[PDB]
Amino acid sequence: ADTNSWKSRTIYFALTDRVARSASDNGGDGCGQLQDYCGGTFKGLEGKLDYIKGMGFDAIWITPVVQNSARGYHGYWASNLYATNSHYGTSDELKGLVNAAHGKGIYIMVDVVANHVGNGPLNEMQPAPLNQGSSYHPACGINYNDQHSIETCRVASDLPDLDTTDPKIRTLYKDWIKWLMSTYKFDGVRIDTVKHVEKDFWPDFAWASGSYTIGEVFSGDPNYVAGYSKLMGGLLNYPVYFPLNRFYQQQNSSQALVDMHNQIGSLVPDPTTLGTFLDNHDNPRFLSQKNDVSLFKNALTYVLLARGIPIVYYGSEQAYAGGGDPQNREDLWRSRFNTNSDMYKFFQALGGVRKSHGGLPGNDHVHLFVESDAYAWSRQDGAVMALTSNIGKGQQRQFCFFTQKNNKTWRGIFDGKTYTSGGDGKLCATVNNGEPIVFVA
Ligand SMILES: C[C@H]1O[C@H](O[C@H]2[C@H](O)[C@@H](O)[C@@H](O[C@H]3[C@H](O)[C@@H](O)[C@H](O)O[C@@H]3CO)O[C@@H]2CO)[C@H](O)[C@@H](O)[C@@H]1N[C@H]1C=C(CO)[C@@H](O[C@H]2O[C@H](CO)[C@@H](O[C@H]3O[C@H](C)[C@@H](N[C@H]4C=C(CO)[C@@H](O)[C@H](O)[C@H]4O)[C@H](O)[C@H]3O)[C@H](O)[C@H]2O)[C@H](O)[C@H]1O
Ligand SMILES: OC[C@H]1O[C@H](O[C@H]2[C@H](O)[C@@H](O)[C@@H](O)O[C@@H]2CO)[C@H](O)[C@@H](O)[C@@H]1O
Ligand SMILES: [Ca+2]
Repeated sequence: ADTNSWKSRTIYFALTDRVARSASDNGGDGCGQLQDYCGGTFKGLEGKLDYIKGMGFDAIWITPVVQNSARGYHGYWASNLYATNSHYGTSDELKGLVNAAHGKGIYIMVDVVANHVGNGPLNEMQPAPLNQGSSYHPACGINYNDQHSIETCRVASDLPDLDTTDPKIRTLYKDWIKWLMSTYKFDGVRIDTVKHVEKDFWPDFAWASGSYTIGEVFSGDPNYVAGYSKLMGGLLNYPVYFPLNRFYQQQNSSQALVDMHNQIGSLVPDPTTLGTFLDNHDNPRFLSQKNDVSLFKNALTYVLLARGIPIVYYGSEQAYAGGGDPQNREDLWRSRFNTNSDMYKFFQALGGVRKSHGGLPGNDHVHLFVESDAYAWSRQDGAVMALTSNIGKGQQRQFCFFTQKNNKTWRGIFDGKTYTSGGDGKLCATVNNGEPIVFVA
């Protein structure tokens, strides 16, 4: 599917090894060693498509699917591009997962790596010429202040860095992504390690995909990130990630979030193609950093209802709180896939708002109220409106703001209350327990 189709999607980002063990997995004692395979499978994820859909997601980003070197539970350590990772299942089981998702109106986005291979023996790498030393840069330690180093040095000391300027390597990866997409029928691609490969590799690779591509450029600098924005369909919104977290963890005002939202939006071709996220598999979970479910809900209100494509990290809906990798990659079966959890029902409510408004694909995010401790905005000409704050659990405040809609009525989706703006479009609302208020006409 094309960029335009993805703009209205809502993405659940899952580690395949960490969702479900089988079609019959309805929960169990968790996985003890999070640095090793926990036993999630394609067939297990297939049995959880209803669980995912029931919160309002209509797309799943899965970690890489290719055969990996030892202990590559996360998929990022390729050893054979043209074989599936047997720990998750066979090729036919991967097709069955995708086909099951398509039958339920769900897109599958596949994560891919072109920068590097795994840490297994060179002589087991496939296909040719990946088993030749000459296919790689000599090993060097990355200096993140030097772009040459970022591109030619190793992302980790044991992960050989491909010589991506070699025409033979460029054709290997183009032919491979075309085969992958044709064979398995994926709807989109997440491109790992984009800043680690020279820019002129990317357009041909992205176009070979045949679908929307979203790139990972791990940087808070919006100028740097936006320099990749014309090479692929969208980018992960790392620039917003930083001040998003600083506001909702009570570290800074909302002004830096609004500033960065405006700045990155102005620098890319189409800010509706950016992927908005609060946490992921490479950073501690929100609740590890700030143990306050009210603040998490406020932050997630931005993720779900701001401009851009929301990307929610699996386990958020069970209030997971693990810290740095691998502790942020807890299995989901320990939670027993509780569809009555507080966070599950929260995601389900915001998913219903998105569904009733077309998946909110517009470039129509109007800042309404921007203060030390509060942020409100609307979408769709005032049809949907969010008031968020960083006051925290157990706190009450009144916030009054101009809605730009005269004499208009909304319903609070959480509290059921009727909210009416005045003749001047001014609305006052009182936040309770630090919880966000979402308003729908
Ligand atoms: C992970 C991420 O790293 C890089 O991001 C950098 C970024 O480029 C930097 O600029 C900087 O970011 C700055 C930012 O620019 C600023 O604007 C902001 O203000 O501050 C931030 C933070 O300073 O830092 C980040 C993070 O370092 C890449 O650019 C990015 O693409 C990466 N994300 C991708 C990439 C990969 C690789 O495909 C995936 O990671 C996977 O592979 C790693 C490496 O194997 C694995 O790591 C875990 O397992 C390792 C084995 C373990 N290391 C142990 C092994 C040793 C010997 O072998 C010991 O030497 C070592 O001490 C041991 O700990 C790792 O610690 C452990 O994390 C991942 O699990 C695996 O997933 C990413 O997932 C993918 O999204
Ligand atoms: O509630 C204060 C103020 O917030 C908003 O103004 C933003 C503006 O939209 C941003 O572009 C940037 O300039 O930050 C301003 C706040 O410092 C509302 O737009 C405005 O109506 C309201 O009074
Ligand atoms: Ca490289």
